[PDB]
Amino acid sequence: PEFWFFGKIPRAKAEEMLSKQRHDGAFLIRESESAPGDFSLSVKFGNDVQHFKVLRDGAGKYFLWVVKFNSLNELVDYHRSTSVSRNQQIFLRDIE
Repeated sequence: PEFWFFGKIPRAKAEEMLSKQRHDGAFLIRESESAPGDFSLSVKFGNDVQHFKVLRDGAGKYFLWVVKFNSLNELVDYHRSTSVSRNQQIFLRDIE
């Protein structure tokens, strides 16, 4: 299976989890409580955890910024080698 899907973990719990990771870019996808039925991406960066809304379009694609994907899986894999962040280079990598 994919090791990055954490189901309905609350935002705060995701932060507590990720804050213990060793590498920037360690991440999870979670089922948002504030946008029920939508997804959120949480990522370690330094002493912070950053959160991204997984946006959706009229065809049901998934995206963070402007490039769009047919699945969460494809969005995640894209962002292993293209930054999630517009402020810092952050590449997704699986939790350890």
